[PDB]
Amino acid sequence: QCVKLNDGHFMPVLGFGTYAPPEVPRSKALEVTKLAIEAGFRHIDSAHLYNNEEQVGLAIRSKIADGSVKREDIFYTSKLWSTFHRPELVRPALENSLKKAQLDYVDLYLIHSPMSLKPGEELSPTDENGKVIFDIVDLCTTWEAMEKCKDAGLAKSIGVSNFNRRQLEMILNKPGLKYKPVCNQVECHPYFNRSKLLDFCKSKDIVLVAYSALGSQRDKRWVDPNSPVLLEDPVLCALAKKHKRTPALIALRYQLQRGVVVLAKSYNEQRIRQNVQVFEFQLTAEDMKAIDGLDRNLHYFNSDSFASHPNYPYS
Ligand SMILES: NC(=O)c1ccc[n+]([C@@H]2O[C@H](COP(=O)([O-])OP(=O)(O)OC[C@H]3O[C@@H](n4cnc5c(N)ncnc54)[C@H](OP(=O)(O)O)[C@@H]3O)[C@@H](O)[C@H]2O)c1
Ligand SMILES: O=C(O)c1cccc(S(=O)(=O)N2CCc3ccccc3C2)c1
Repeated sequence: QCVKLNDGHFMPVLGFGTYAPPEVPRSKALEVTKLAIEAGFRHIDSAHLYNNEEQVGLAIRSKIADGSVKREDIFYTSKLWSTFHRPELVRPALENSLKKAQLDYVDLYLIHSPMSLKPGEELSPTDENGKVIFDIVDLCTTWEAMEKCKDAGLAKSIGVSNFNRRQLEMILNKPGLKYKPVCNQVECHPYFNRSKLLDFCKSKDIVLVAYSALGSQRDKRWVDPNSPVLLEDPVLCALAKKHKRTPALIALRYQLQRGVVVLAKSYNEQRIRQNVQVFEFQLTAEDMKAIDGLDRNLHYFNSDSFASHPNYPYS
């Protein structure tokens, strides 16, 4: 249950989302990541940003040590945080991610966001007032440093996240390009289905990986809590009842049937296990059309600061 990437590697089509907000104790990532592997997840999505690479890495190691899986059966992703875009910072950031997870390699390393931030030790540098401080970096040079990380074998594959079509074209048309990104990891669910970007990615043999495929964690730091709750949608709920499944499973199956690799975050043992049931049923062509019709140009992620970033991907 994987897709072949444009570099010859293979990515499992269902991935586990490991992000939890800062209020969650760190020991939780370790617990739930083991649970996810135990349920059947083989793709595990982490990032510098998430401040959990130690614990995710330890969960991976634990399931290798206990005999359940081999290193090569797990697809582990991490990501370069936006304070580390300047090229000289990229390999050391990857090496630090590796040290924390205690892995020799990541299966995938992504540029987390095109919205470069001021370098330093803070995740979210802010000035005098409360304002997040931006940087300016030619992301083509960040990409070249990513290429070097694949060539050294530290990342098997390299890709990007939160890129729009123009930003993907920039890399695709870089003079001297060595490796195309294998994927673009983006917000994608039935209220923001990205069909036009999906078609573009497919035209270039770039996989679209969906985040917030279940409608996001709706944390009020990023998401308006009066936005509509994806999983309460009436159409997804009628489909769930028809198939004897749940709205979440309908949302995840949708993505698989359109050629999207889909992530699913849950820190609940029963929901983690429910989500692997996505492989157990199929939606009809008419089911897919109905879900297609939910699209409403809604990105849950919203930030007045980021909206002013020159590399803001939403316009
Ligand atoms: N590249 C980026 O910028 C970026 C952005 C966002 C996300 N991501 C990645 O994508 C992963 C997932 O996206 P996300 O964090 O926004 O969460 P999500 O997958 O959209 O999940 C949203 C909420 O759905 C709930 N849930 C999960 N399975 C369910 C089910 N079977 N039935 C009812 N509810 C269910 C979870 O709550 P519970 O824990 O209570 O189950 C979760 O908090 C992240 O963890 C991260 O790895 C990347
Ligand atoms: O990787 C994630 O799980 C995640 C969680 C919280 C924030 C971010 S972020 O700061 O990288 N960023 C995602 C892209 C985006 C787009 C529009 C508005 C806000 C954000 C936040 C990413």
